[PDB]
Amino acid sequence: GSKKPVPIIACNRRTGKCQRA
Amino acid sequence: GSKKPVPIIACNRRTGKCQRA
Repeated sequence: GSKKPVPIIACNRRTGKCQRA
Repeated sequence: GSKKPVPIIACNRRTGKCQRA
């Protein structure tokens, strides 16, 4: 999670964290 | 878009699609 290459975010199966694209 | 290995979904940067984990 640093820049916003896309509007819609996306989460992942780790510990509860998402990001852009 | 077939199996849900995780509750929180994630939208990829393509054309407006998401998935689980």
